[PDB]
Amino acid sequence: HMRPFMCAYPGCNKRYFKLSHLQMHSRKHTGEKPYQCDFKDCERRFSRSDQLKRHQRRHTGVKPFQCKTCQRKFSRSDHLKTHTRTHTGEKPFSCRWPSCQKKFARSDELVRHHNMHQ
DNA sequence: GCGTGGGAGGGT
DNA sequence: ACCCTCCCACGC
Ligand SMILES: [Zn+2]
Ligand SMILES: [Zn+2]
Ligand SMILES: [Zn+2]
Ligand SMILES: [Zn+2]
Repeated sequence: HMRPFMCAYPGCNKRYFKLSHLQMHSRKHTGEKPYQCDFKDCERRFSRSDQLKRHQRRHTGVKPFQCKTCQRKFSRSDHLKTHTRTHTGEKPFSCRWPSCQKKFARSDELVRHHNMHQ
């Protein structure tokens, strides 16, 4: 088996291919958030090292993902993904309320719009 | 509308 | 430990 380091916590069946990966994962089961941001006057702490690294981009200003259309840079790949739909004009999320015919590019836009109807 | 955070869960 | 993708939230 390629992932032999198995979590033994109640309710969890996660498994990893390095012991250190299992060790970092298991700390969430006791509520640990050992990855604290060391920027001045920032009390943010995270259970995962990649969560802290993503967070600190708001301090450093590093944006490693660039739009091939307008050359704007973004700190997160998923935010670049939804951004590119502003150029394609794709609106995959349609409101189904009668005589509305509204369409939206992001899923949470439809959620907020659905709550407007009620 | 859409930038851009947090939380989460899958993979490696 | 890093990476990608999704929902959810808040702000203007
Ligand atoms: Zn576990
Ligand atoms: Zn911080
Ligand atoms: Zn763009
Ligand atoms: Zn509608």
